[PDB]
Amino acid sequence: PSGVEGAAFQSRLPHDRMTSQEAACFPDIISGPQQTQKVFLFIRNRTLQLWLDNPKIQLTFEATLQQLEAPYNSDTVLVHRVHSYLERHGLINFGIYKRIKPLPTKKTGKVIIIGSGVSGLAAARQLQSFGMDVTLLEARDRVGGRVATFRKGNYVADLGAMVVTGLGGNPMAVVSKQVNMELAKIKQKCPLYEANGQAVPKEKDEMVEQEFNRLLEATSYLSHQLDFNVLNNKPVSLGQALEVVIQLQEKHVKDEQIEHWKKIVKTQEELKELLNKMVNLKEKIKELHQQYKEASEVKPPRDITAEFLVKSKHRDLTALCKEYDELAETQGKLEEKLQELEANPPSDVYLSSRDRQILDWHFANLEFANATPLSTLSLKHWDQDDDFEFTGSHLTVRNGYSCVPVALAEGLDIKLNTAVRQVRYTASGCEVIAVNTRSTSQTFIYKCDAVLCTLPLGVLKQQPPAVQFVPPLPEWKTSAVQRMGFGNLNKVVLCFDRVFWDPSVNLFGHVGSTTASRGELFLFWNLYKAPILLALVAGEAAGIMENISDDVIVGRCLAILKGIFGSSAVPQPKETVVSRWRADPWARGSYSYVAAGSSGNDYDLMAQPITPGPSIPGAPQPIPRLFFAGEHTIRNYPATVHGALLSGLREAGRIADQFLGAMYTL
Amino acid sequence: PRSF
Amino acid sequence: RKPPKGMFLSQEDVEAVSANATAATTVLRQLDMELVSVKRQIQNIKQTNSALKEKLDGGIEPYRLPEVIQKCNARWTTEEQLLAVQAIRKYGRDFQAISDVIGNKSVVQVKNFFVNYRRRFNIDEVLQEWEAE
Repeated sequence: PSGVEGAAFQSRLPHDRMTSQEAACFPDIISGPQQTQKVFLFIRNRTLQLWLDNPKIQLTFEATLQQLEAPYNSDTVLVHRVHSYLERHGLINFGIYKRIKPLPTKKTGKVIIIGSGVSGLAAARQLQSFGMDVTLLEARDRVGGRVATFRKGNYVADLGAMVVTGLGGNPMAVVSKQVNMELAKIKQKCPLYEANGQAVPKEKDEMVEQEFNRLLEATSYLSHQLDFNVLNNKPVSLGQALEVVIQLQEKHVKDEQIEHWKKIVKTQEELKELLNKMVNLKEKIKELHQQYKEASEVKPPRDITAEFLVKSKHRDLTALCKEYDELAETQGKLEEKLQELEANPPSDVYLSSRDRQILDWHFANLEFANATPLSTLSLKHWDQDDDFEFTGSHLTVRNGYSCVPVALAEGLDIKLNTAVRQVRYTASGCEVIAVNTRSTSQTFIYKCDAVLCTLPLGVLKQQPPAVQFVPPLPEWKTSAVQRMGFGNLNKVVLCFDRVFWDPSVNLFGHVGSTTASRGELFLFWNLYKAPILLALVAGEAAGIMENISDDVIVGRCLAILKGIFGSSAVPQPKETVVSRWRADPWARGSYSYVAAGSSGNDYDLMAQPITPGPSIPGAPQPIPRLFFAGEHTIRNYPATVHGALLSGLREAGRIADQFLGAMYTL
Repeated sequence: PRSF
Repeated sequence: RKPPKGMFLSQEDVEAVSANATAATTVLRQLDMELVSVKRQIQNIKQTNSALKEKLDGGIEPYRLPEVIQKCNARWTTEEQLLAVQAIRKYGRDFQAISDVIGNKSVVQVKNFFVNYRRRFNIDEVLQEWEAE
C-alpha cells in the first residue's frame, strides 16, 4: 500500500479500524460517532507517515500540527493526544534520531534494565527518551546479546541473527534509514548436493520439494479438520504428525498395489474358468467328431434314422464349434486386458531412500527455522504467527548485525561485565544485585523504581537459577517459562583466502547421510564481501555438535565442501569460529519456539509485569515493579530481532505510563 | 515460520 | 476442508496407526504380507492357466466341418418331414436346431409345419415324450 494508507501498514496497524491499544487510550473516540473515528484514524496515519518519511529527526507535535491540514488540524487536543500516544508506544520517535527538544535537565524515576540485548537496548533508548534515569546491566563484555558479529581483519560474520525478514511493515526498515546498514537481498536459488558431492537433479529437487509442502498441508489437515491434537493424554507435535502422514501415504501405496494385484488375480480366475469351459468343450467336440465320422461311414442309401444321425451329429458339432469360437473370442480380450494391467502397475514405493534423504534436508530447513527438532514443535500452534508475515524479500547484513545494537547503545549508561544474580522487588522499590564477571568477589547493589528484565528464556529456564527472584516469581509466570520452548541453532564461520564456490549463489545445501544427522552442516551461506562461507547446524545435530571440538567440526565442514568442489579446490581456512549458544550461559539457547503443550497465550503471560504484595499489611495494593521484554515476550513476532526491538518499545511505553503517567487518556 |  | 489431492487421510486410517508405537509397522507388515501372498497366488494361476493352454493346442481346427449352404425350399419331401419328426423328438422346440438339421426348410416353415402336420404326426405325443428325457 501507499499514502497515509501505507504508513499504517508499515506500522503493523489497520488503516481503517482502531486497535485494541487505541480503544484503551481513546475510549471516548471508539465509543463516539463513527465520523470522529475516521478523523482520528487519519491524523494517526498522517503523523505515522510524517515520521516514516524522515526518521532521522524527531517528529515534534508542533512540527506535526503544521504539516497537518484542515479540518483535521482544527482539534488541537486530539492531535496532541494522538502524537503523544504514538510517541509513548514507540510508533514514532523511536530508534536513533536527532533530538529537536533536548533532553530534560532533571530526570524522573529510576529504571534498571537487565541485559543489553536489542530488547533491552530499545527500551532503554526510549526510557531515556522519556526523561527517566536508566542503567543497563550486561553480563557480557559487549552489547547486542544474541545479535553477535565476528570481526577479525576484514572478515565479518554474524554468529547470531543475520537475516531481516522483509522490510514490509518491519521496524528494522525505520532502523536501516537511521543507521548505515548495508542490506543485501537473498537470492532464492539454492542447490542441494547429496552426500556423494553431486548436485540433486533439478527434476528430483522439484518433486520432493512439493511433497514436503504437500506433507505440511497434510498435518494442517490433521490438526484443523481432524482435531488430531492430543494423543494418549499428551499434546501432538509437528514431527509426530509428519510421521503419521508419511506412514499413511506409505500405507496407501501398499493399498494401491494390493488392489491392483487383486484385480489381476480376479481376471486370471475368470480366464482359468474360461479355459476349463474351453477344454471340456474341446473334449466334447472330440467325441462328437468321432461319432459323426462313424455315422458318416454308413454309406448311402440309408434309412432316415441313419440320415438323421449324420444331420444331427453335424448340427451339434457345428453348434459346439460356434460356442468354442465365442470363448476364444472371450479369451482374446481377457488375454489382452491382463497384458494391460501388467503394463500399468502403480508406484512400488512412496519415497525412495535417496528421495527420503532429500526430504530430510527440507525438514532440517524447518528445524532451522524454528531452531528445534520437529518433535518439540506444537502441531496446533507452531505457525500461529503465520498471519503477521512481513512483505518483501528477506535480506542480510553485509557489515554485520552488531552495527545496530552498537548504534542503539550510544548515549546510554551500560555497565558491562556485570552479571545480575538477584532481583529484589518490594512495594517501595527494587534492588538488583550484580557481580563482576571477571572477579565474582566484587559485588554491586542497584536501587530503582522498576526493573526491566530482558533475560533470555533459556536463562530464565536455568535450573538451578542463574538469577534468584526475591520474592519468587508466581506460579503462572514460572509455568509459562517451563511450557515455552527455547531452541538451539549454531553456526560455523569458515574464513578462506579466495572464493571457490558459486559467488552468484548466496546459499547451497548438503543432504545428510542419515535422517538423525539431517541438521548437521546441512546448509552454507555466502553473503559477505570477503570469502566467508557460513554453515548451519540445526535440529538434533545442534545440541550434539556442542560436545565436539572446533577442529573436528571444521573437519566435517571441509569434507562436505571437498565432495562438492573437489579436494584440490578448497583451502584450509585462515580463521575458524564455531558458536555454542546452548552452552553460552548468557543465552542458554538461540530462540524460542512454540513447544507442544505451549501456545501463544504463554508468550503473553511472559510479558505480564509483576506487582509485589504490600509491605505494611492492609496497605493499598501497589504499582507493578518488575517488567519483562525480549524475544519471548512478544506473542505475534517472537524469536526475531524485530520482535525483540518491539518488546523493548512496548515495555518502555508501559513503564512510562506508570511512572511518568499518561496524560493522553482524557 | 519457515524460509524460502 | 479437504486433504491435498493425492494425500490419503481418514479418521479410520489415522486412529489405526496411532493405537500404539508399533501399530505403524504392524499395519505395514500385514500389507506386505497380503502382497506376497497375492503375488504368489498369481504365480499359481499363471502356471495353472499355462498348462490348460497347452491342452488347447491347435484349438478345434481339425474337428471343424465345412458349412452347408442351399436355398431354402418350400415343399416338404416325404424325406424332409421324416427328418423333422426326428429332430422334434431329439430337439424339443428349438426350431433353429430343427432348422440346422433339415437344412432346406429354414425356420418360419418349421413353426407352420409344426401345426400343419401336428394332427398327422402326433407331435403332442412326440413332444410330450421329448420332455420326458
